[PDB]
Amino acid sequence: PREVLTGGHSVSAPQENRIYVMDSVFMHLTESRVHVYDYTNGKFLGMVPTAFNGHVQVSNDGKKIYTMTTYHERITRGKRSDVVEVWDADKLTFEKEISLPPKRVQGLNYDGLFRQTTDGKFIVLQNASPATSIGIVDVAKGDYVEDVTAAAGCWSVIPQPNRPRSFMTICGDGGLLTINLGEDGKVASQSRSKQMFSVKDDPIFIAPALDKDKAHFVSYYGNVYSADFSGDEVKVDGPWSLLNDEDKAKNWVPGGYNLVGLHRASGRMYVFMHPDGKEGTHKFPAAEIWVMDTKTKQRVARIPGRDALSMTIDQQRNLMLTLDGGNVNVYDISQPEPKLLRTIEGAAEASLQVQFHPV
Amino acid sequence: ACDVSIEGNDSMQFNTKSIVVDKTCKEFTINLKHTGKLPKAAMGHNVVVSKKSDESAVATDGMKAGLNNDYVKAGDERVIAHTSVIGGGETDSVTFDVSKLKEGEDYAFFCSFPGHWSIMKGTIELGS
Amino acid sequence: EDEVNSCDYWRHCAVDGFLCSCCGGTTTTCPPGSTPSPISWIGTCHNPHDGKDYLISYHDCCGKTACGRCQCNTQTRERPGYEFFLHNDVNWCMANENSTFHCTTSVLVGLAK
Ligand SMILES: [Cu+2]
Repeated sequence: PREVLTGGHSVSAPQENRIYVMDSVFMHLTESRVHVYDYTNGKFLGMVPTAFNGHVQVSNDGKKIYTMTTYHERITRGKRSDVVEVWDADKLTFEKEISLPPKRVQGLNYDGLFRQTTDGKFIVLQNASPATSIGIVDVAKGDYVEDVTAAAGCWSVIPQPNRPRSFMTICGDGGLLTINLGEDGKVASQSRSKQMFSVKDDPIFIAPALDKDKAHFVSYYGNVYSADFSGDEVKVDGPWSLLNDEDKAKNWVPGGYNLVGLHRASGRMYVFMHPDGKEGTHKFPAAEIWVMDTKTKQRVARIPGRDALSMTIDQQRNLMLTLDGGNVNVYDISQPEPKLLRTIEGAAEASLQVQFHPV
Repeated sequence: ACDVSIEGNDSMQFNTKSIVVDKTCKEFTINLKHTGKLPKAAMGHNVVVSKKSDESAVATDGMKAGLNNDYVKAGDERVIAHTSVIGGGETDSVTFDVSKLKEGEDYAFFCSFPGHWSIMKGTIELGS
Repeated sequence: EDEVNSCDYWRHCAVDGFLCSCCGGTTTTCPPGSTPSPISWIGTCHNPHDGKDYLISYHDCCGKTACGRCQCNTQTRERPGYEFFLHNDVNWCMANENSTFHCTTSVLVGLAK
């Protein structure tokens, strides 16, 4: 027989063409998975099973795929096993399982719940038991090395691109808590910023529009706040409005999940917006995508939202991907006005997160 | 007499929404019992007495104080009295002189454990 | 009665999941064989019939796979994780013997205040 079925193959397309769509498959959440696609032509390249409500990220060096999920000996009964798994990016094969205490966050795929330090040495994840804390996983040693309980009352992880192993979290007091890790993964020091926003009067979405040394956040009411960490202490400021009087008269407000993005080279910030906003519409699909110049604080463009809910930006290639839950839209954002290149239909059944393979 | 036993469960609830102290009492004693089974690290409870207005502020600083400080800023002048954070199946106690009740103002007891003061809060008062 | 089996029913103003009332249970009882969560996220819903605001506690029923019926995603008064117990983008079954999410209940606590 000339033809013989073989396995052990690598992803057919180069790494720079790949994107990862985290499909929660909410209708059957125990079978969530990551779908790998070629954004240049929309070809399905492969997938990684992630059991119950998996979360995913690609290693900074782009060699491995990190997943986080929960298992039970008998799925709906039996002992619980929360873990981080390491998979080879090219072969999409399981390589290593890292044990986690049974409290990793089980929830929708916001970027800030499963991240890694800038130097790629540690995986930083959110815990909820429901009491909150941040977990630290040493990649090299493949071990959970720290439980940042000082983050109790805070939520999500925001890595500081200008430091090797530091990250911030948003806390219930409306401020930011910064954590600096030692070379071993344990907390070396921490600092608290002054209040940035009013939790009760102007809550912000947790999704940051992250620059090299500062982060921008949008609020339920269309305001923009900032956290500058270029120095020792974090300096907070804001708000300034994304809306003019006409926008307000029509009740335009932000809406989505991973709803904002920052094109660092130009300072342009992208946000999903919808009209007729009111209490309870902060997760509404985008009616439009607004492009803001963070320097001049002016809106420079507004285009059809295609019902998008989440987005992600590729700095080098000047690309923006939007996701409406099942379809992925690819945009060229080299110019102020985004340009739609193509739409990948049926990329997932229920995804709120898509990511580019690091390049 | 001058004794009151309050409870807290795994559902973030107190079995009382208001405590009344008898004027005759010179010093009052409050007893907290965690009737749940979740560890203090996951679902702990405590009782913090403070002027109705200081509640939120106290709870906020208490959150920054951490668990090692029973989620209450050390030496906090806004706190009349507070118990230690207990876990499921645990109990604590606190006794404070009643000779410090701002006449005309309201006092409230709540749990400073991160995010719990939301529901776990009540009204403590003097007299009848 | 199928009014309660609608995502628009006033008590479900902060539900992110499946209505247990369409899964063999009711707004206050878990379907047979699923376990109530001791914890939950809370919402303040306006009752359009009497014009008053009530506090609703959204406990999940756990230990069984997704019911898949009457899926809702309403966000009235819902807030981010930094106001955790007002957040519905997390599995409120997270601390149960078995954290598999089945459906969401809408328990009326009392008048909002
Ligand atoms: Cu408590």
